[PDB]
Amino acid sequence: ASRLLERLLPRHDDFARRHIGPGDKDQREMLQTLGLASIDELIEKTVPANIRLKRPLKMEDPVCENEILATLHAISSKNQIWRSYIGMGYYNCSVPQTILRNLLENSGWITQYTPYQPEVSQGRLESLLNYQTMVCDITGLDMANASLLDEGTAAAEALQLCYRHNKRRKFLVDPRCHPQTIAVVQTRAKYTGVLTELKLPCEMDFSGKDVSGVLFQYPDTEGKVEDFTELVERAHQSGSLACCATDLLALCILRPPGEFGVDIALGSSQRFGVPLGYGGPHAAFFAVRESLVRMMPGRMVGVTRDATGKEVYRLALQTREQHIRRDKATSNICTAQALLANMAAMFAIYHGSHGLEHIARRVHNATLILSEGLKRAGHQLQHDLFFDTLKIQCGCSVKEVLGRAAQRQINFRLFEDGTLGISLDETVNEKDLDDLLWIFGCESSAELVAESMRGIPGSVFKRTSPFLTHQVFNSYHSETNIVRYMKKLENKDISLVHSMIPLGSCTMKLNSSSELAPITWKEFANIHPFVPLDQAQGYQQLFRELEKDLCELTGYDQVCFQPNSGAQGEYAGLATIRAYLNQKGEGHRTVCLIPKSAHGTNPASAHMAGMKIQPVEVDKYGNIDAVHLKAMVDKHKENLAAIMITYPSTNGVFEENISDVCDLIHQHGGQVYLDGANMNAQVGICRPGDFGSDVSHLNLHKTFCIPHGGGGPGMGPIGVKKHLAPFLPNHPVISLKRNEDACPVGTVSAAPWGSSSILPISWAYIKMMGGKGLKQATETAILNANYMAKRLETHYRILFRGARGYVGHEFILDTRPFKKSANIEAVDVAKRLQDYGFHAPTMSWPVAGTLMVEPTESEDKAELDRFCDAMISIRQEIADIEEGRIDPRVNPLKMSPHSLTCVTSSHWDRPYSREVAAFPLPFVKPENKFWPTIARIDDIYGDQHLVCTCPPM
Amino acid sequence: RLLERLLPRHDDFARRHIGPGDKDQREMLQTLGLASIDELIEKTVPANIRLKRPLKMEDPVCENEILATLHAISSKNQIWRSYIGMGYYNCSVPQTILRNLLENSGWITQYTPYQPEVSQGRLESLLNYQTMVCDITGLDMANASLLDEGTAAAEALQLCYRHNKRRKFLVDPRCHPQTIAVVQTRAKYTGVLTELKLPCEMDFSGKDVSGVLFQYPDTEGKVEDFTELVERAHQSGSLACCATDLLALCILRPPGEFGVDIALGSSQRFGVPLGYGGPHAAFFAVRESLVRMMPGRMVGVTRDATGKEVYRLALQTREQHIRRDKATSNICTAQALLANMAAMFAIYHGSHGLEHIARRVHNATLILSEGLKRAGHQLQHDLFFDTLKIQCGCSVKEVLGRAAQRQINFRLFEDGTLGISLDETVNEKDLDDLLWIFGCESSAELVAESMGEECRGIPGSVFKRTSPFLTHQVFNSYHSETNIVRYMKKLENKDISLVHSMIPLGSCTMKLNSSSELAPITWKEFANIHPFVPLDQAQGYQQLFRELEKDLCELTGYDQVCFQPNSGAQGEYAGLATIRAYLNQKGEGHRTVCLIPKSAHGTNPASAHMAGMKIQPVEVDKYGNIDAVHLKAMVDKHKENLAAIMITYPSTNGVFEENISDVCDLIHQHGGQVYLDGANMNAQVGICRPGDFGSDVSHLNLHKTFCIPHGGGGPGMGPIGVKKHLAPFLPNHPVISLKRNEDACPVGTVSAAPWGSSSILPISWAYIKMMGGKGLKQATETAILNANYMAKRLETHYRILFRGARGYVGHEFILDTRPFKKSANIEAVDVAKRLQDYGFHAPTMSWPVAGTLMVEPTESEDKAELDRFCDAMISIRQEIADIEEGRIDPRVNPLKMSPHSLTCVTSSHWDRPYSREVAAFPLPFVKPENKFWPTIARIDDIYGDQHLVCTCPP
Ligand SMILES: Cc1ncc(COP(=O)(O)O)c(CNCC(=O)O)c1O
Ligand SMILES: Cc1ncc(COP(=O)(O)O)c(CNCC(=O)O)c1O
Repeated sequence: ASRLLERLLPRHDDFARRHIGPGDKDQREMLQTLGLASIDELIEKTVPANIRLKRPLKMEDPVCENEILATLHAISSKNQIWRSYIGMGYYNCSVPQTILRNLLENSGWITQYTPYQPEVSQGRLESLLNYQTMVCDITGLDMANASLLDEGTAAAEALQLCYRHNKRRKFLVDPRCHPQTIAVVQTRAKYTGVLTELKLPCEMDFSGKDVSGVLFQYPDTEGKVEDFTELVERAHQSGSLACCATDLLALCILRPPGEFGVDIALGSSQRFGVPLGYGGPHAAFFAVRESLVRMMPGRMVGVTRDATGKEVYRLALQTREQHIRRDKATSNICTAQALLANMAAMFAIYHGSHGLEHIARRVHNATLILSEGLKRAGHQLQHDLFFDTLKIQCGCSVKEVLGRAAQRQINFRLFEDGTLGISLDETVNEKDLDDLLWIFGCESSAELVAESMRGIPGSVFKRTSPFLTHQVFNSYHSETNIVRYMKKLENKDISLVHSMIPLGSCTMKLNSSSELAPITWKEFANIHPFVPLDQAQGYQQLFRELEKDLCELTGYDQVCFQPNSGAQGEYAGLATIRAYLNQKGEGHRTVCLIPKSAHGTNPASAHMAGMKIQPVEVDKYGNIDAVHLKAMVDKHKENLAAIMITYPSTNGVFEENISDVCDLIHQHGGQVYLDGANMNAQVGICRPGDFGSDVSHLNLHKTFCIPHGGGGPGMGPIGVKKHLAPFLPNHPVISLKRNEDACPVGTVSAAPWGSSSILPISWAYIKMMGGKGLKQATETAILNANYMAKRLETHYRILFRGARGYVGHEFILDTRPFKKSANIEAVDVAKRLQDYGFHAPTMSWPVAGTLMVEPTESEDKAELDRFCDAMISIRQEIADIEEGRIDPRVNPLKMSPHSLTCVTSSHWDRPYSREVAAFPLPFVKPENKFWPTIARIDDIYGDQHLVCTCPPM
Repeated sequence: RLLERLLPRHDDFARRHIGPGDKDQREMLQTLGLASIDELIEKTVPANIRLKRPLKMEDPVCENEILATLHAISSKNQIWRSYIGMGYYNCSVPQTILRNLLENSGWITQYTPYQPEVSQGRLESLLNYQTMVCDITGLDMANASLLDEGTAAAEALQLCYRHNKRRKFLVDPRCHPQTIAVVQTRAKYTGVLTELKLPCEMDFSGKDVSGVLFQYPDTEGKVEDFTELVERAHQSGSLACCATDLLALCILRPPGEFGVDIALGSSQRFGVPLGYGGPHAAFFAVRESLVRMMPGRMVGVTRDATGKEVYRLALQTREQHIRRDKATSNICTAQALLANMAAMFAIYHGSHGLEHIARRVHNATLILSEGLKRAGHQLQHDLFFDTLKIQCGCSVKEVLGRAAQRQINFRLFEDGTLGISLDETVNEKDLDDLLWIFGCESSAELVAESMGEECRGIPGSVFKRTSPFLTHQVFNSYHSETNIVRYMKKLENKDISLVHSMIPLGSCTMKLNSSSELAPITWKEFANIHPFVPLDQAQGYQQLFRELEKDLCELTGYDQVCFQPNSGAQGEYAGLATIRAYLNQKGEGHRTVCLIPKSAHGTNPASAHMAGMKIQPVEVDKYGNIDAVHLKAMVDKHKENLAAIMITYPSTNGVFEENISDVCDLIHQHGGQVYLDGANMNAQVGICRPGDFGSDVSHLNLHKTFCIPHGGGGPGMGPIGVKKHLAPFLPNHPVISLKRNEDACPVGTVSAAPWGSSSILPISWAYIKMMGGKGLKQATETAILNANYMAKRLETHYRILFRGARGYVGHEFILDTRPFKKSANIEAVDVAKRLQDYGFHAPTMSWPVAGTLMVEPTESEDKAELDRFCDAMISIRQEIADIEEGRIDPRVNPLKMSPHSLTCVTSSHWDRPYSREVAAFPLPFVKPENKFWPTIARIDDIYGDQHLVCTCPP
């Protein structure tokens, strides 16, 4: 039926053929291994017939890769790049081009995920330790984590930490915090049942000994630098904690929160060399007094020792986190902002304390200069002491000032009260100051104003304490040196530039160059999140197009982009459910059913959304236990708010009767939350919204190619049925309401569409793949997983399978029996894989002592076979131990991983060869050998001796 | 100003570019026993040549503003759809190759693969390039690139002369005009006559024709059978040379199949941007019988010390650095990085993907042709690949008016006809615009329906390609984006580069290639402009040229700069040719003698030979300086016939000559011109200027002194600055005029594009604009400090071979390793390979003095890095002392066994009388977590040349 032109002149390229690893020959061969005639037969045997799409996805014709950037350009060029001096927690900066090119645009940095396998991850672990050290030095607090999502969520994590600490149900918020910070804090509080009160310090009453904590900002949203010593002391005297939202650049010249008693310091690291990104991504910072560390949210790098006593790095105190403690975790956060934390660390390293002081002094002096010019022109400054931010009462019409501002394409903050906020930044030069003085009708140039001329250096607030005294911040100031340091860390880390990283529950698929290109385009990267919307019409088109596509892939009616991780999506989803229930008079329903199979974020998110969790058991086949489910529905039917189902579940299987589960919950007055993170098994085949789900978040960083970034960034947009739409998150600065019916749950992220600048990645993937491609991707994800399962099934037990014996896109290998037979544990297999040139699969989750394997469609048959051959070779190593052919204490498995130092040493007293140690199979060649950089990590020692900043060189 | 007090400059790029800060410099000065930088300079650079007043430059631009500054220029360019053709064709550069290779410092910072054991990645990739060229052209061996199409065609002409010494060369007038101009220029000054003849006009009967050059498809688009022409050539003892197109040859029977001896062209449309002329790797392939006369580098397969199959540069005695004026060419820096881009293109697509692209382009061209015919236009040629020649049925003006409205360029032929060359980028929408331009009142859809699926054009012709290509596994394995990224990273990681450690190559200036400098070269406003557009579409480039010229004139003391020469050697060639044209014009054409000190770089004599000059070597005195007695004697001898001298200053011996003005005066007084090789300007910039002390003309190496990346052996740019008396004779170009006055008397054309590789000039512009006058001076000062610091630290362990008047070197120096041959049976190569174990690429090995090392750190490396290198050399000296004093076996020791591969050091078998730790981690800074492994044992240089294999082995 094709036009003749299409026969003579076919498509230039099909991106699916670049994205999807196995071609026709690979797929036939894998199907032959499975004893199947076709892909359709596989799908038919895997995905329940009754949930499958009736018609193919309705998508636009696929866009050739050689046109995708021009296509996207026609959108991005509709944005306008003004000079934004809005402030409000986002400040333009001069992103060092060397960090941008050698880290952000380097696949050796961005394709790896969370550093669960430390011995092949020491580079990003070191960098994240650098980040923590930097945060602790500058804030003056004892320990910092390895990033939070944004400023607002960090402030909410502070509120919740206070609750966890002293269990008081009142939290005081200074109204001079940024508005979006207040909104996110108020939302978190609302659904956790804590009362917030907006009170100036002088209005705050702690005497009731009923205040969990207080949040204030320094400098505050108006720009003012204030002494909070007395406030903090009053808080402490009544058993309350003190939380300070702050600014790393300001703290380069301001005495920090640590020196005035603050228990928690937090903010955004964005202006340390990361783009505005029209809201993100940015790594937020969070630091606390050592006595609070046990309650820390998120990841934290710690120093430990390896097997030989060498000083090395690992994620510390991991039992705090969602994947261990589930609803009892310190937070729901999983994916964070690792890559951007590392960008900010490299910024601090490149500049040192001396360079950062120089930048900060310059910004402050530019602000002082403008300040004097405006006063001479008859305008009033509301605050005399400030860092980079003025609050101005215009001596003339505000309209006339903004008219001139518009003429020079400059944005200010417009306060409610008719005054203007101006926040200067690293990028502000003489020319900009002259424009600004002209805007305010100051006849005097910047040069002239400077002539007649204090601030922070002349004040009691002058910083007198050192920071970044560690060698790491004093060694890499030449561009040659920073490039070498970045490369050194990169080369310590196994990533998708080396080999398949088959992490179950992570979807480590291709992050394509064409998808990634636009995220550093200025029209995406260099827009302030809070500009007037007529400057971001390109973004608006992007959002509409991606929304429409995601709606079609999922069967939902509306998408909300605000949630900036999967866990945030779950939290937003549940909150929307509760707002829906409240609105319709059913607010008493707070019970959330959660299968024990569901991802750990699910119960943590339900706890964060103030729900009562009822676990639901899973049966022996790996499915939701139908008997228990029916019993828990019956038990809770009066109070039932929701179920959270992961589908297919974390056990790797499709439940045969998921519609029936959805019907049962609906019949008893509850809503269905479906965790969409496993949509890599669904896209183009079935849709959660078709089979009875009400709301689902998606992991754009899993299914839709946003890079794993060493542990972030992510995006967790939620798709909802239209009955939930009126209750979707909005934002106090930029309005997200679609209807007059709107009844927003609140605000879950600091920026209205979260990390907007990385959405182009998923838009590009979707537009290049089209309907046919996206389907093929899912088909091949399922094929690849089942092929691997088939190859391995006689060597390892496949723990769970679907009703006809097939898995989804991932499966579990039950390594548990080897404990009794050979004293071999999952960890031994995981470390030994490193010697075979592979990052382990997901280790000891969701079932202790097992491995969860997810190849993705992006890896080809040869690569799958290398991995299966490694596992089969390892099985034979286990059999050697089982059958007494090798020492059961000293063997490759127990001694893994084998470092370069180990294998090149003059001393060799192992009962196996150096070749068995390091080159166990012929595909592991000296010319492609990736070395674990350290011997086996000591997990216990690190937690018993907690060191979470850079140790002396 | 007080503003600068309150509001200092945001940043100073010099502090990022220059490795040593204040503490490092003071400490190095203390080591030298000197009080200040000025004292060092005063003691080093002769007072009489130094600047009178400081450089007059613009205020330095902060790094955080350089890209906005450059954007104000680049945005003045206009990006049309250019269907001009003429050897440049838009293509779809795979973004993955662009990001993971062109924008990857692990690919682009290294230079020529002189140290094979730490260079197997780019050597493999260049072997891929060669294999690709040989497969597609059907010839036996190909090089690892040339500069451009036109120079490749000229190399072919010269190869023919070298082969049979006949002094007549026949050129088909249907070659591209720029190809013809470069070929005619080469011929003019080599004393070969060229005759422009159609094949039927070509007379070989005299048996006086060296060779013939024709093109397939030709510049008008025609596909022609040249079998008979080639046979006639061969019958009379002549060679046949064919300029061609790698994409066309995906579906056309290739020149190899119709007897051609040499096939050449541009690899540009295999995944490289237009670049407003470059850079692009030219290809050049020959019959096996001609390989000995091959120009440029060529990768060969050999074995390592263990018998493993590995890669090295082969038959190196052909090249300038060995044979000087007797080399097969002057070429040094080529287009390595861009050859590797084109290889990765072919690998990513395979023969099947390339066939797909080629068939699509051809079918688009067939569609367009059928539409134009139906609209009443005449096609001049029925059989073509991608290029039509159209006699408009209506007014050309009316057509071009519509073309302008859709921002589409055609080629405008002299005879009033239009050339249209379609390319990979052409889609339905473009075809529809083109049909509308020609007033067809059809659509591409409609035209397709009228055509049917009758196979027409090349598939339906006797020219259909039937022979396979790219059958090697390398072209059939890496078609997923995941796989190509992994392959590119695998090769990258085999190669030591500036992302690892200092690469102190004498005569290379391995300085910082900064991210900010590099960013713009892949901006579309620089990368995606056809070199031959109307100039009103390239006004940003015009401002770039003006600004860079003005800066270069100020740095050099010259009056005008010409950007056409696309390597240092090409600059030398252009410079000498200009000198000869100047001499010709004033009636002094008899003067052809060029004096060349033996210290001068090997390119100098090769270039003089290429420019038809008689070379008189001049000796060097025991101190390393031009021998005064011999110089005066050679001047006296050649007085009547003296055309030029070529001086490297400071010379390749690493030293400033005390009386260079006197040398210049002597040559001038005897009627000659002074060519000064500016490649060593990193010891001069901001301190002295060649033009201020008697130089008439210099080339610069922008890829040494001015930060263009070394690219694994290219690209470079070799612009020449001249005094105004030489300016009228500067190169022009037949397509885009470079004449300033009616006074112009151009030497000819030396490069295929008027400003050569335009798209990489922004790098040097950016360096200069960020550094300013003060920064550039500091760079030079610190280059000199760093070299002298190293020399001082090493001088009690190694002999420093040459020093200046007061004992100081310039930016580089020579370590005399020769005595260790007698004392320890240790050779320069042993020291070079042993450095690999210490984590360093060797310095320049056995040049310019056999058995020595030449060391150049540059200003970009800091004291800690210099100290690591000196400590390695001191440790190695002690290893030599252990051999000298019989403390270790003289045959089996780390030095003789170097380099130590991963396989070697991890083997179960170890029977060396030294430890694995001494082998691989000889000093504490060489740590397991930073260890760079030589991927192979020591290369066997003899074996490779005795078993010549120059394509991928099975
Ligand atoms: C099934 C599932 N659900 C929820 C999440 C939460 O997404 P965030 O990571 O964006 O908050 C993940 C993340 N998968 C990554 C991992 O488990 O390590 C997941 O696999
Ligand atoms: C002093 C000198 N002169 C001329 C050239 C020739 O420049 P091209 O390579 O651009 O042709 C070089 C190249 N230096 C590199 C080397 O010696 O191998 C050089 O060092």
